[PDB]
Amino acid sequence: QESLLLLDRIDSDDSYASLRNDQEFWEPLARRALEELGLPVPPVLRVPGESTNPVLVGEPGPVIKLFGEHWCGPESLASESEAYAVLADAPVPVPRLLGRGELRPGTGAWPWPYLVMSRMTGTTWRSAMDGTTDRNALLALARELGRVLGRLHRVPLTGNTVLTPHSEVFPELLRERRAATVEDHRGWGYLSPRLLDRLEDWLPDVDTLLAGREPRFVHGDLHGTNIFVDLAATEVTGIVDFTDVYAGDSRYSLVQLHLNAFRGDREILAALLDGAQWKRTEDFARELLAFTFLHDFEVFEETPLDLSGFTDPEELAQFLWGPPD
Ligand SMILES: CN[C@H]1C[C@@H](N)[C@H](O)[C@@H](O[C@@H]2O[C@H](CO)[C@H](O)[C@@H]3O[C@]4(O[C@H]23)O[C@H]([C@@H](N)CO)[C@H](O)[C@H](O)[C@H]4O)[C@@H]1O
Repeated sequence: QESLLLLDRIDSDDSYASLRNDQEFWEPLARRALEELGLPVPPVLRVPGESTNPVLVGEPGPVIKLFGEHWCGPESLASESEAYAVLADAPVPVPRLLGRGELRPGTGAWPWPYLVMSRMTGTTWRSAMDGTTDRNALLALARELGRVLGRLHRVPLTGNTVLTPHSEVFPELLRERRAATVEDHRGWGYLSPRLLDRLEDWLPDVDTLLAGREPRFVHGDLHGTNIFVDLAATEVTGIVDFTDVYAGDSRYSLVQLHLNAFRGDREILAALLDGAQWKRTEDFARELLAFTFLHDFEVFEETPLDLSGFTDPEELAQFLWGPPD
C-alpha cells in the first residue's frame, strides 16, 4: 500500500532527481520486488551511489535496477534489455539477468519496471586506479582491458532496434550533438572562448566522420565505475550498465573510457590501445577530439585537467588524444 503514495511522489524531473538514489525510499520497494520474483531477500540492500536510475545492491545478493519515466528511463531500459539479449553468449565478463518485472500494474501510473542481475566481483576501475602507485600493474591491466574491449566491439549485432547493422540511432545522436555541442561547451566553461569560436568551423560533418566505417557494439558509458577489475590478477572481472549502447563507431567507446576512467592519462590510453592492437593514425587525435565533442554526455566532468586557456583546437586534440610524451 505504501508503494502507491511513494511512487506517486515522483511526478517531475526535479522530483525524480531528488529521490532516484534515496535509499530510505527505495529499500522496501526493492525488497518487495525481490519477494515478487521469488528471489531470496538479502539482509542488507543499499543504494551504492549516484546512479542515473534507482539502483540497490544486496550485500551477498543481486543488483536491482529500476527505471522511471523521467530521466530517459524508457529508452535506457529498451537499450539495456536489447543489449542483454545480444550479449547472451558474449566472450566478455558481463552480468546475467536474474529476473525482470514491474512494481505495480502500470495502466494509469508508471509501472516502474526493474531488472535484477548478478553481482560482479573485483573492484571498480576507479577504485583500483585511485588506490595504486604501481603504474606497471595498472598498465598491464589496461592492456587486458584493451583485449576485452576488442572482443566487446565484435559481439554480433543480433538485436531488433538499436543493436543492428543498419540502425540509424548512433548517426542521428551524433548529428544532434554536432548541432548542440558548441553551445553546451559555452555553458559548461571547460575551454576558452576562442577555441569555442573556432569549433563550429573546425568540427566535421557527421556523415564525413562516419564514412566507410563498420558498426561495432559500442558501450557508450565506459566510465570508471562501470568496469570491474582485479588489479593483482590483471583481470577484467566485469562490465556493466548497458543503458547507453549503440551499433556505432568503435572510436566512440574511447571517449568516456579515456576522459573519465583513465582521467585523461595518455600513457594508460596507449596501453589500452596496445592491448587491442588498435593502430593509431595521423588524424587519430583530431578524430577522437571530434568524437569528444559529439558525445552525448559532458565527458570533461571528470577530467582532472584544466583545459581552459586553449587556442587552436588542434593543440587540444594533440593534448587529450595524442601519443604519450
Ligand atoms: C539518448 N540520450 C539519452 C540516453 C539515456 N540512456 C541516458 O540515460 C540519457 O542521459 C540521462 O538523461 C537524464 C535526463 O533525462 C539526465 O540528464 C542524466 O544526467 C546525465 O544524462 C543522464 O548523466 C550523464 C552521465 N553522468 C550518466 O552516467 C551525463 O553526465 C550527462 O551530461 C547528464 O545529463 C541520455 O540523454
